[PDB]
Amino acid sequence: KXXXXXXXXXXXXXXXXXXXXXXXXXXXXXXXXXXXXXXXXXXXXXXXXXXXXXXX
Amino acid sequence: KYIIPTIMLMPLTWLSKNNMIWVNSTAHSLLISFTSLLLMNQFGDNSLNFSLLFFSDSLSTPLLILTMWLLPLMLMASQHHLSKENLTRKKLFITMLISLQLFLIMTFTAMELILFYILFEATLVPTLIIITRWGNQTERLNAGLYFLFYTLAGSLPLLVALIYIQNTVGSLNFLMLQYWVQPVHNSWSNVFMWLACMMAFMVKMPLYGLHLWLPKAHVEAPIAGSMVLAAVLLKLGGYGMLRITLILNPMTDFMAYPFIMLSLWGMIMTSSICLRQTDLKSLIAYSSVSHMALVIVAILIQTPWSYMGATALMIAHGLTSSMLFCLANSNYERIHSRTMILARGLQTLLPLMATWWLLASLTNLALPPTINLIGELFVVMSTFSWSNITIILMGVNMVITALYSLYMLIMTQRGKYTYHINNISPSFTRENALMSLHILPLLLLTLNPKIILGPLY
Repeated sequence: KXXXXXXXXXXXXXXXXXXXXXXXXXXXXXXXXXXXXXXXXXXXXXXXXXXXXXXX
Repeated sequence: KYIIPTIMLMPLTWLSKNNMIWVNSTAHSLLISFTSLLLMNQFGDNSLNFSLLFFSDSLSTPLLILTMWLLPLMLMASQHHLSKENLTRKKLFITMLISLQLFLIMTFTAMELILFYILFEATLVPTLIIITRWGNQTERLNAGLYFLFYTLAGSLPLLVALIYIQNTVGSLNFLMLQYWVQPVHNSWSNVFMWLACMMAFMVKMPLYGLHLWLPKAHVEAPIAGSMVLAAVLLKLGGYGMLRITLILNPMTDFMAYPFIMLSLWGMIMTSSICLRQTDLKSLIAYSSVSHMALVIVAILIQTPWSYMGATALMIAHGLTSSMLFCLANSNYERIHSRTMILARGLQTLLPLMATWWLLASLTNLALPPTINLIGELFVVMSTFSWSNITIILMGVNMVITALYSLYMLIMTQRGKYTYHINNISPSFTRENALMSLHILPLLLLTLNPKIILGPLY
């Protein structure tokens, strides 16, 4: 019969897709990003005049 | 201009040869003291800042000149002592005075409260080493520990006081910036804010309570008598009471009311003990309590007339009490005991020093306008505007002001001296020079006392 086929060595992970079904990419479990990214500004500080301490 | 040449005194004493030392330390200090009067006296309507906030200008402080006046004088009377011991030990305890002079200039000049605090307690460290060593009698440690555990116990509450002000109301810094200060609302939470700023200056300026800090420092003598002049500088070193009461708490005077009453009884009871006492140095030690108690009264009234008498008395007492201690040292170097009754004999054995004894004693009383008449009388005049009752108590004190001076005179004006065989030479050329360098600057203040009292004068 044509039923006989030997594995020989290994599968080596085969990739095949045809049906897909709704694609499905993003679901996971999380609903929200939560507060998003924190506000951070970049401008590079010049010198900053006068120290905070009593002795200057 | 002021700091840097004072710091250069430190390598001066060490680099110079063993035969000299004392000649270089005294002569070079005198020319720096001349230059202090040359520049600091110039001021406009409101005294403008010197430079950046490290050492600033003087607004109502001619008291810096007094520190410069004692800058060589704290070396003249210490000549009799220290000479017996090692040459390295001599250099060490001249440099401890230089370090004292370094920190004492910084306190009066720098118009601050935050950095002023770390110069206020910084004067205590060199004086501690000075007191705990060279003391001829015992209980140096029963006076040395009491020197710190009275002052530091009261002054460490300034860390929780001063920092608390700058965290809420702008910053303390320049004092010329200090007009951000709003009047205190007067509440039970604001009680300990006022007390912490006061209790620090309640110790250095002696009252009736917590006053035992001063007599222990004077009776147990550090070195001869020249270091006792630095102990006079510590009393006037707590001058920040002029600055705190005016700026930090202007509305608060209701809580000052019990503290005036404490200092008012620190005038009769402090004078009464200063009568039957045995030690010659102690009878100056307790008269210095009452004389500086007059200043504390004047500050807490907050009237413009009282600050005139307050600033005058800081300079008045700074050159009269130090003058009296030099006379006490001149008897301590000859008789070798501080007893008043045993050391008895003026004019007969001490012919020219007795006239210096008279001039120093009478200055404690209200003489023709030298400085003490501009000092004491100005406070008494200002107390009547506070309350009418004051002069009934203050007048009794004016009777006992004679009883410090005349009792010190009479108990030495007896020409017996049967037990005493010493004191052959009356006074050395340096010893008579000490007495002149204290009274003659006050005699020059008779002509112009503008540079003796100046808070908006």
